[PDB]
Amino acid sequence: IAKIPLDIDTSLVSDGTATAFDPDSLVAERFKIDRDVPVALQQQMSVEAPSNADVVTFQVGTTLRRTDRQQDAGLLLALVDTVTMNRNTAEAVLPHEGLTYRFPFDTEKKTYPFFDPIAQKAFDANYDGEEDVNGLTTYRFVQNVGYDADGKLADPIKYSSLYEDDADASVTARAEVWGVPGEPDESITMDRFYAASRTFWVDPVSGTIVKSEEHGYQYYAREALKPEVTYVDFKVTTNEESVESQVAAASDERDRIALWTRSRHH
Repeated sequence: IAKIPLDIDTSLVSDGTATAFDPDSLVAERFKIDRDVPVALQQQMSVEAPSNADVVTFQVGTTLRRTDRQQDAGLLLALVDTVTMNRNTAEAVLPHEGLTYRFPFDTEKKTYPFFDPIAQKAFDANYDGEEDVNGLTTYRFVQNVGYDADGKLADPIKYSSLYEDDADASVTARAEVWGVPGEPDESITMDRFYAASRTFWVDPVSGTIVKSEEHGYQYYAREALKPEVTYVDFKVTTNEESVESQVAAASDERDRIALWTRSRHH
């Protein structure tokens, strides 16, 4: 019965650490990889047209940046995603499928298909137990993309040049520039791959994802299962202020759902 509201406008930040290619070393003598770098992953979500009684469209801008740099520097990743979803089920109507940014109302202790926009497919978000988050009893879900349930790199996504985003899907450079073994001035072509793992903490009543943990791994390799050079390898978790903001938003949605449900009954 409940519907996703049309006034969603959120800005959520997840802090963590990464190993990443320094964008400013692109034309240097060697590709520079910075290790154990502090990062912040920011997600801006707003409602856009088409949105009506049946559907809601969300435009989501995601950026990853170094936090030991001022605002004009340390820019690592920047992605935009747009999805139209059913307001009652949160399922998608690039073509998306399943859940994308929210879980359904009255979320159950079961598996849900959860879209990964880089993999361009839904992967299972498996129920993993209950957990308290700031006084709210949440359901935990775990999703693996390119990793099998045992956490082993198994089917990482190979980037297409059409959807390579900010970095080339295929890169040719000297072994010396890549920093890998090779013959003198050997030329090596590597392809970029992607694998990720995420945990979601969900309010079962509103379906709001109040907290998330995300591990994203992008790397260059000649063979998918033998990574050679990291492009970005990050692990982030929703920060305390953003968790508080989502817990407050979920609580306000629960209060409105409760008011409407009680009015429909006696």
